[PDB]
Amino acid sequence: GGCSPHYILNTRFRKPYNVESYTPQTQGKYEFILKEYESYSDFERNVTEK
Amino acid sequence: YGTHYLQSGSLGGEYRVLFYVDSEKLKQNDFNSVEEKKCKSSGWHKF
Repeated sequence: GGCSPHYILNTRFRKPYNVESYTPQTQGKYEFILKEYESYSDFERNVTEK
Repeated sequence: YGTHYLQSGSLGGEYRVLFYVDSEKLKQNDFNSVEEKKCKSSGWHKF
């Protein structure tokens, strides 16, 4: 039977008998992580004898 | 079904941002230089 009104936006849906709820609980979570590392090492040595 | 039901409330939307930047830069030059000379000349007055 059913035929209770269920809507999402302007569209209307027939809920199956088995379903207690299907509901547009709408959420969004975003995560950005960026890790840049640099190291450099330089060693010049000179030795001169005359 | 949880512990409570909603007796009253408000509906709408929530938005949040946390944003974080951290830069460190290091540049380092250590230059040392030793230059040494010794020289000598000798002779009686012949040599």
